Amino acid sequence: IVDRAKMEDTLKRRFFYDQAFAIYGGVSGLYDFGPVGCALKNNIIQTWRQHFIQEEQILEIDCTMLTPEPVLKTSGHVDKFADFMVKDVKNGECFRADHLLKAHLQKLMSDKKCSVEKKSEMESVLAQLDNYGQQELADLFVNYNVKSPITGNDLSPPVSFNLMFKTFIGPGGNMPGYLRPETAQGIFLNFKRLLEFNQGKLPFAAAQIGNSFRNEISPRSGLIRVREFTMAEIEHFVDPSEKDHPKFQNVADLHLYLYSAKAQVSGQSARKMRLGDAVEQGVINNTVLGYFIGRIYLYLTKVGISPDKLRFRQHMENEMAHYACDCWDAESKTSYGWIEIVGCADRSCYDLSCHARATKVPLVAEKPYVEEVVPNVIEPSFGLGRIMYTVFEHTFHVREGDEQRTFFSFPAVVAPFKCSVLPLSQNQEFMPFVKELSEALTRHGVSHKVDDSSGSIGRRYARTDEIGVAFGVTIDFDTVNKTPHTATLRDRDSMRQIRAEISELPSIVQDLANGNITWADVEARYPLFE
Amino acid sequence: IVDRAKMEDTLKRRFFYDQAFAIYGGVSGLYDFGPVGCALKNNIIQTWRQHFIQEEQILEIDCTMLTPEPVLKTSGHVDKFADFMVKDVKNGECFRADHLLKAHLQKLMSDKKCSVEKKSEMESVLAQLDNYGQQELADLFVNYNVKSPITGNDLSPPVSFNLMFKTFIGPGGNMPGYLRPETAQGIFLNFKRLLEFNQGKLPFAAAQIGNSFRNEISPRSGLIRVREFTMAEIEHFVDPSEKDHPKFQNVADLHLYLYSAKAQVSGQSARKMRLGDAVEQGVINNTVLGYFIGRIYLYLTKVGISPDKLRFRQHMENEMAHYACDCWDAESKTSYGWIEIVGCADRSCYDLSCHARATKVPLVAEKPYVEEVVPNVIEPSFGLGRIMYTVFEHTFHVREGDEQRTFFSFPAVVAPFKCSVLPLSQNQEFMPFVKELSEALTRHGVSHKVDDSSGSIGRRYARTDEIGVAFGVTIDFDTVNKTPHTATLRDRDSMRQIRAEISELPSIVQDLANGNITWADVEARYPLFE
Ligand SMILES: Nc1ncnc2c1ncn2[C@@H]1O[C@@H](COP(=O)(O)OP(=O)(O)OP(=O)(O)OP(=O)(O)OC[C@@H]2O[C@@H](n3cnc4c(N)ncnc43)[C@H](O)[C@H]2O)[C@H](O)[C@H]1O
Ligand SMILES: Nc1ncnc2c1ncn2[C@@H]1O[C@@H](COP(=O)(O)OP(=O)(O)OP(=O)(O)OP(=O)(O)OC[C@@H]2O[C@@H](n3cnc4c(N)ncnc43)[C@H](O)[C@H]2O)[C@H](O)[C@H]1O
Repeated sequence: IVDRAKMEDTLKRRFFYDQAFAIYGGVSGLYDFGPVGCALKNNIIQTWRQHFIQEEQILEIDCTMLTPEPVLKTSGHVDKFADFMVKDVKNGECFRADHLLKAHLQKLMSDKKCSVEKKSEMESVLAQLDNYGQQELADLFVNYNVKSPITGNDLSPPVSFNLMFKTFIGPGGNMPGYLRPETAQGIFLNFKRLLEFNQGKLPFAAAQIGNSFRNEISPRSGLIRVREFTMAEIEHFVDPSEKDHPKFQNVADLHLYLYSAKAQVSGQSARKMRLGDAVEQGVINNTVLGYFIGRIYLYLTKVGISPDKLRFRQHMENEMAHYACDCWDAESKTSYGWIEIVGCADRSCYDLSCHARATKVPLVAEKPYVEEVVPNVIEPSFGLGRIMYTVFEHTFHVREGDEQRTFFSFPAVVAPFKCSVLPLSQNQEFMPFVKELSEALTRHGVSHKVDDSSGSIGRRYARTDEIGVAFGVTIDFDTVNKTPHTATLRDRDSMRQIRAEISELPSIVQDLANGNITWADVEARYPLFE
Repeated sequence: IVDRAKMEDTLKRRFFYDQAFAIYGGVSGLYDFGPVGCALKNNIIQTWRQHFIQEEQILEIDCTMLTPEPVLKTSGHVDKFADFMVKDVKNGECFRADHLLKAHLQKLMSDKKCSVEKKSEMESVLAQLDNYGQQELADLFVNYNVKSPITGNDLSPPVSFNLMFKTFIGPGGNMPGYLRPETAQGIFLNFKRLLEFNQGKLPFAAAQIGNSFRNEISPRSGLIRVREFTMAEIEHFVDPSEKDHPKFQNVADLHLYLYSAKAQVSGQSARKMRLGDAVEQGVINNTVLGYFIGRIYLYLTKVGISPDKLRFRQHMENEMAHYACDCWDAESKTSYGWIEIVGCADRSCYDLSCHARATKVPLVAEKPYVEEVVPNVIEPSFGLGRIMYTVFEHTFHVREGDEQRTFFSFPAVVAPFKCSVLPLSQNQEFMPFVKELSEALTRHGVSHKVDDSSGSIGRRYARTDEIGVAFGVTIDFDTVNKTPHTATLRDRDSMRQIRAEISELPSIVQDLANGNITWADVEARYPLFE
C-alpha cells in the first residue's frame, strides 16, 4: 500500500526520472533519467552483472537495435507480437482492449450494488484475461457493453496491433525494418560463433544488456509501460534431454510464492512452496527453470523487492508467447496490481529452427557415435526499468512527522551512494577530518558525498533520506576539538545514531553496507548518541 | 600503415565484432560485438567515465532515443541534418556525393598520366570538400564527369538526404517521430532542472552515454560508418563572457598537431604547437575549448591512439554544423585516411534559444543587480565505436615470424583483461598455485583468466596476444617442485620474460598495468628468463 501520488512527486522533484520532452507536452511511454536515476539504474545493472553474467560465466554480446524485416518475420514477431486494441467510433482514441476490459470489471466489482455472485463471476474472468483470444475478448466487450473510459463512446471490435516500430534502412523503401522488441534474436543469429566458445558443448548461456522498443498502444502506468527501455536477457542453451541444472540445490531451499496455471484455472490462491518441493511435485517442469527462478528471486530480493509482494506466475495454455511452450513470470505487487518484471520462458527449439529453415543455414550441436540436437533455451528476461520502479514502491516510506518527509529504504548495494558525509562548518578546521574520512571511505570502496547544502543537520539528512542514502556521518565540533576525535553515525531507516572514533567508522560503514554487520550489532559495541 | 584485410580477419575470427544478421546477408552499417568486443568497449566507456564525468564532476542523465518530430524540427535537424546524395540514372544505387567525388579525385591523382599541375589542383579541391554546397558540388561532378564506381553509369545531380530514421509513435500517424541522431537535444530540453543542480550558477556540464542513429547513405568503412552506435556527449554550459577554463593550465603544455581553417585555405600543412601557445596566438578561440581539446588528446592517447596519427582539425567557414559557429575535430590517421573520432563544437546559444522560442518556455540563467544570459555550450562529442576502431589499427601488429601471428598492443587500461595466467598441467599439483595467484591478482584489482586451451605455452600465448592481453604468468614444474616457488612473467609486446617468486608477481603486474613501473624496470630487478 503506497501513495503513488506523493512518491512520483519525490521521484520527479529530486529528478530520478521525469517526462521526456516535457517542454513540448511530453510523449507518453517516454521518460528521461536524472543524475540519481542513472546512479540507481547503474547500480541495478552492475548488481545484475554480478548476480548472473559473473556468477554463471555468461558470454556477453551487443547486437544492433535496427533489424531488417526478414529477420523478425522469421522469428514470428511480425505476425504474433501484438496487443488487442479498441477505439471509440467517435474520435480516434486507442486503448489496449486487454487492459480496458480489466479496468471495467474492477469498476463493476467496486460498486456496492454489485452482487456477490457477479463479483465472483468477474474475478474468474480477470484471472483468465491473458488467455482470451481475438473472439473471446470481442464477446466480453459486448456482454459487459464496455465503452470508452472517457465520455463513454462505443468501442470498435478488438483488433491486433503489432507493437513493433517501423522504419526504413538506407535510402529508398527497399529495406523496411523494425526496432528490436527484444534482444534474444541477436543471440540466436550468432549461435554458431557463440556455441564455438564453449568447445561446441552444451549447456552454455549468452546474454545481452541493451535497449528494446515496444510501440505500446496506450501507456499510462508511468515507468511500468514505456515504449523504450533497457532489458537484460539471458539465453540458456541446454540439451533437451539434459534439462537438469547442476546448481539447483543452491536455491532448492528457498520459500517463494508460486501461482501455477492450475491454481489459476482451479480458482485457488498462490502457495508458498519450497523450490525443491515445487520441482518434485512437478509444478515447475525441470531444475534448469527452477535454478533461474531461484536466482531471479534472489536478485529481485537483494535489489529491494519485498518478498511479501513478490510471486512467480506460470502462463496458461493459450497465454503462451508465440515462441514459448512453458513460462513463469516474476510479478511484483504494486499500485498497478501484479505486473511481470521478469519473464522466464522455456521456448524449446522454436527460434533456432526458424532461422535455420529460413536462411538455409544449420544451427545445431553434437553429443556422444555422435548425435546432433537443437538446444532448448530458457530465457530469463529482465525489464530493468520495471524492476527499479518496483523497488521505489516497495522501499518508499513517509516519516512519522507532520512535515511529511519521505525516504527510500534502498539496499546498500543499489542506493545512489552508500554514505553521506556532512560537517557543520567548512573552515580549515573540519577539512582535515572530512578529507581523511572521505579518502578512508574510498579505500574501503564505500561510495559517498560530502554534504554542503544549507540548513540544520536534521534538514541536511532530510534531503539525504529522500534519495535513499544508506548512512551518514556527522562531523561536529566535539569531533574537531575533543579527543579522541569521534563522529556520529546515522542509520537512514531508523534515524538512530551512534558515536565512535572517526578513524573506525570507515570499516564500520563498510561492514554495514556489505551486510557483514547489523545496525543492531553497531549499537551493541558503540555508545548510543541522541 | 596497416593491413586492414588481415586485421578485420582477426577481429572477426576472435569475435570482437562482425556483420549483424550475417546468416541473412547482413545489413551494411550494422555490426554486433562479441565477448572480447564488449570487454574492450566497456573498458573504453569506463575509462571515459573516469577521464571526464568523474574528473569534471559532470551531471549524468539518460534521455530517450525516440523523439517526436516537433523537437528535431526546432533544433534544425529536420532541415540541415543530411548528406548530399547521388545515384546512377540506370538502377537505384545511392552514393554519398561528398565521398564519391573524393574517391574519384584520388583515382585520378593515382594514375601516372596525371600531370603535376592537375594533381595539385585536385589536392586543393579535396582540402575543401566539406565546404562545397549544393551547387559547388554539382559543378565538380560535371567538370570531373564523375560516374558510378560500379559499371560507370551517369549520376544524377547531388541532392540532400536527411540522415534521420523515421517512425511513428503510438497507433496511427498523428505523431511521426525520429530516432535521435545525437544526444545533445536531450540535455537541452532538461536545462532548467540541470541548471538547478548547480545552484543556478555557471559553468556546469551535463553528459550522456547512449545510442544514436544515423541512416548513413552508403556505409562502406566497417565500424567507421555505422547506422547505429554508442556516443558520449558532454554539454558544457558557460557564460558567453566567461569563456575561460580554470584548469586549462593543466594541459597547456601539451604538444599536438593542429590544422586550423587558415592552414587549410592557405594550403599549408598542420603544425605541432603547444596548447598554451595555440590559444595565445588566437588559433584556438578560448581556453574552455583549449582545455577540452587537451583532455580529449589525453583520453585518446591513454586508450591507445598514436600521437603521430592524431590531429585536431578546425572547421571551415561554411563547413560549420547547422548548430555551430566554431569547431575542432579530433581526427585519426587510418587506412581510410583522416576521419573525425571526436567532435568539439562551440555551438554558442543556438540550441537553448530555439527550444525556448518554440515552446514559449524560457531557458536562461542569472549573473550579478542581476542579468540573465543564454549559456554558450561547448560540445565534446565522442564516437566510441570509431575511437575503438582507431585503437585497432594503431595497435595491430604482425609478429616477425613466418607463421604470421598477430597481436594488439592494447594499453593495460583497455585490454580485454590485463593478465593471462596459464599453467602446464591442471592436476591438483598446480591448482594450489593457480588458485593463490588468481585470488592474489583479484585482491590487486588485476583482471585475468586462467588459460586452459591446448598446445605448447608458445601457442597458448599466441591466442592471448591476438586479443591483446597485456601480460602473462607461466606456472611450470619448477614453480611447483622447486623452492622458492618462482613463475615466469611475460610481456606481450616484446615477448621477453622474467622469473620471480610467484607471490611477488601480483604486485609487479599491478604496477606494470597501472603504469607505476616499466617493463625495463622489471628486467633490472628480476632475473631474465628465456
Ligand atoms: N494469445 C496471445 N497471443 C499473443 N499474446 C498474448 C496472448 N495472450 C497473452 N498475450 C500477451 O500479450 C503480450 C503483451 O506484451 P506487452 O505489451 O509487453 O505487455 P506485458 O505483458 O506487460 O509485457 P510482456 O509480457 O510482453 O513482456 P515480455 O514477456 O515480452 O518480456 C519481458 C518483460 O520485459 C519488460 N517489459 C515489457 N514491456 C515493458 C514496457 N512496456 N516497459 C518496461 N518494461 C517492459 C518486463 O519488465 C519484463 O517482464 C505478452 O507478451 C503476451 O504474453
Ligand atoms: N554545408 C554543410 N551543410 C551541412 N553539413 C555539412 C556541410 N559541410 C559539411 N557538412 C558535414 O556533413 C555532415 C556529415 O555527417 P556524417 O554523415 O555523420 O559523416 P561524418 O562527417 O563522418 O560524421 P559527423 O561529422 O556528422 O559526426 P558529428 O560531428 O555529427 O558527431 C560526432 C561524431 O560522432 C561519431 N560518428 C558520427 N557518425 C558516425 C557513424 N556513422 N558511425 C560511427 N560513429 C559516428 C564520430 O566518432 C564523432 O566524431 C557533418 O556532420 C557536417 O559537418
